[PDB]
Amino acid sequence: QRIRIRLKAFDHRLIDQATAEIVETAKRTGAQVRGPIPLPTRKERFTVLISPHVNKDARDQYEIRTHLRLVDIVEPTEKTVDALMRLDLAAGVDVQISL
Amino acid sequence: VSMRDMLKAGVHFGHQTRYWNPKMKPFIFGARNKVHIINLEKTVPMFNEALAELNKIASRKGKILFVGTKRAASEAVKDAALSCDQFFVNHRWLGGMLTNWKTVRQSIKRLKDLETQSQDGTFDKLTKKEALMRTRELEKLENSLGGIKDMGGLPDALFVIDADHEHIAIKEANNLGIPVFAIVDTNSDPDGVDFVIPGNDDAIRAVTLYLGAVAATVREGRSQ
Amino acid sequence: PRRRVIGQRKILPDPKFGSELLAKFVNILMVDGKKSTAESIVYSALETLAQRSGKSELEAFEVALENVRPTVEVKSRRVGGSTYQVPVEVRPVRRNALAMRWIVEAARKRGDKSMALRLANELSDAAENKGTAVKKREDVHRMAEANKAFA
Amino acid sequence: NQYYGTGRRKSSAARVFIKPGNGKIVINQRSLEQYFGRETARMVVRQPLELVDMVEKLDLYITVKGGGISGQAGAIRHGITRALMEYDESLRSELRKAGFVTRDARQVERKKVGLRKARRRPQFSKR
Amino acid sequence: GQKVHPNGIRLGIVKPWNSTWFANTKEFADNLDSDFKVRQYLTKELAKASVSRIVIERPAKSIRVTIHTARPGIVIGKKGEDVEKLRKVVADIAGVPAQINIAEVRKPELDAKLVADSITSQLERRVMFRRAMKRAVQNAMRLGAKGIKVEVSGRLGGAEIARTEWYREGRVPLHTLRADIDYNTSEAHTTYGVIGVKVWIFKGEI
RNA sequence: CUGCAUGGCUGUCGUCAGCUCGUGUUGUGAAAUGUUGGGUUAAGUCCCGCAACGAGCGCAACCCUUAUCCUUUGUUGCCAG
Repeated sequence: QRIRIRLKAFDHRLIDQATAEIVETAKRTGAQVRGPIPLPTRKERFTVLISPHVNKDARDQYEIRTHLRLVDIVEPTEKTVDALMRLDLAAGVDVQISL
Repeated sequence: VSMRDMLKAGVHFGHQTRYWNPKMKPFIFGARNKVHIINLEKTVPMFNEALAELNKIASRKGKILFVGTKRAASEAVKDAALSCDQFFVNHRWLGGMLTNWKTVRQSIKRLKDLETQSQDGTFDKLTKKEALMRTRELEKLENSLGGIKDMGGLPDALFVIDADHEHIAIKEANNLGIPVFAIVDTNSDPDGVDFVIPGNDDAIRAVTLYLGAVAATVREGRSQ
Repeated sequence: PRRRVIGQRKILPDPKFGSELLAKFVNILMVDGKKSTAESIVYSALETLAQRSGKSELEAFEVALENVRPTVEVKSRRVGGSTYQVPVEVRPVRRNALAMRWIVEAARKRGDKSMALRLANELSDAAENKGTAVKKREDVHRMAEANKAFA
Repeated sequence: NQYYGTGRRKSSAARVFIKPGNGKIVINQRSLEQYFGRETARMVVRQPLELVDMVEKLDLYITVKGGGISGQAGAIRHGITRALMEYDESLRSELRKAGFVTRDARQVERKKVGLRKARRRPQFSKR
Repeated sequence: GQKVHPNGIRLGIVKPWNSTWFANTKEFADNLDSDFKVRQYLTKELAKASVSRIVIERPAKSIRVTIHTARPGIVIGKKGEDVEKLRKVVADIAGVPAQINIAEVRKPELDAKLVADSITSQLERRVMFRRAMKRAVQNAMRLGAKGIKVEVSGRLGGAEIARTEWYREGRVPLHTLRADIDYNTSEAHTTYGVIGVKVWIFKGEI
């Protein structure tokens, strides 16, 4: 069928590096690959009072951006499956596979 | 340089009668058209004598500071100055370049840090304002201190275009015992000048002649 | 406006008649950014005024505006501890704006059933130079002619 | 081949496909009249066909999402002109002067801490 | 006025995060507390090992601590011993299995945290604050800092009225987001209370 | 309990245009000049002028986002033929 990998991480330059790794590996190991597609970034936000007591208008405004990548692999050639499946990827990337 | 050679450039032209400084009576041929005419009989031997002492100074590895900040001649003084491996001041003279050199020296360090960093250190990653804002500073320092940036110490002589315009620089020299060679036009005060060269100090054709001559004799004095 | 002088935004013209002037009018009558509902009231008032009062819709508008237009006014001023009243000759562009503005304000301060009927009857009154809006011009002049000495 | 122009305004974005023949207009599968209940806004989509002349000269087939009434009508205005320029580009000078080429960049301004809105400030009591 | 935290403002720009793992909302809090408990544990046991910085990341079901230290042999101890005993209790605290990495702090006098701690420890020894600061500055510059300042606050020398004082050589553009500004903190618990130390070091731009 | 013993954090004048240093020079000296002036800038911003010449912090720039476009990638987004 197909194997699709969802990649999410807080850092972009680092996420598409992990993406790049996977795609290339696939492309070299003679898999056919749809993607990588940029799936919309879900940015949480936080607003917190900046003073320990009172001064309600004094605040910090933080956000955590969560980046999303879809890697779609058309042919699951076993060499490809082994190629991918012991890649060494950035620790701070969460990798999901659909089967 | 030759009497014939000088006359063509208009070295002999001076300011009006109304603007003269009396001290310069000896070096004026006379006047025509309400304008003072300088004596080229007096100019050349005095000028040649200026070149000789410059030639001597240059031959003991002497450092020569060309000074001329007139807007019209600012570039000519630079090329003249660089053509002989020496140093210049071609825009507004900062008071205390010599007498307060220790402090002005710091600005030189600043200059080098800036062009070095902007090239080898390169940055080009900036904030977008610093590109111009740091260039702004560097741009300014360059005109002010581009010519003495590598002077290292106090100069051994000053060559000056217009003694009145550059009275500040000639006064600092005087205090530091540095000899002053200067083009001293009919309106100016020749007292500050050890070797007085009396001739036009404006006209680019006249200016380039002395300067062209000056830079050439440095190389002869250098070539040994 | 201490230092920065400016131009002025040059609003689009009235959609129906292509008049910048009526665009200055609908906007002045507009409330809570209800443009859609503002021009509806201006037209129906013009339509009420036009239909049953000799037509010439743009001209009818001017006949009324001609009457509430003020030639001079006073500008308050505080000199040597004194609040003097200096009568200033006012410029044409604003002349229209005051004229339009007083017509609109007098319309809402009226007894009739809707703003359109009110607006219509204000224009009519102004057209005959009577009513509140005209009276607003006259107070401006009485107040101006009084301090004529300090111009 | 279709001649195309993208237009957008506020949070709206209108795609605009030009073809010759008629005074037809179909926004989101619907008619111009049907889509916009406001007749003024109807005029703005017509405008790019004023200086540039269509009567029964070309078909514009369009669609749009985002923003509201005037956003969608502004955005379509914008996209047509781009599709007109696509067809010639000589036309522009007219369109420039019209004010129709420009992408109106005025977005709603964000709501800021300590303020009631983007600029409205909490009422200030002296005492 | 109040200044923005110069490490914080530069995160993503020219300064790295010190925690760099990913986690969903479910366990983000738990991870963040676990981080706190390990940093605390290590920071005490290695108090005299000149630990300037602890990086934590969490690959799969793991955690690996990097201890940036100006005294690696101390932290490591004879043939891996001390590393190992740290590992076994980090893994306890962390829940998941654990690995420890050790990165040399080559020039600690350029490390704002070890500068700040060094002054901190010196106030507790009873050194004079002007000396300690001035040794820090001088040191930092002769080693090629573009600039440095160190501040000291509260009850200097046991003074009844609390004071704030700083020294500054060279260049410290805090408004330049490009500027490698290494900023950190330390508190001196003294017989007459707490003396805070702030330190900034400018190391060039981009 | 003491914010009148403190650290850390915060309000505030106020994103107001300020705050300073080296060398030079002036004054017996505290200090001054630089940074007293004419214009102009959001701005000690810039330019002329200038016994000052230069420099550092703050201004601006480098950072996020928004307005046009180009390349890459098309699923869960898209539908011109």
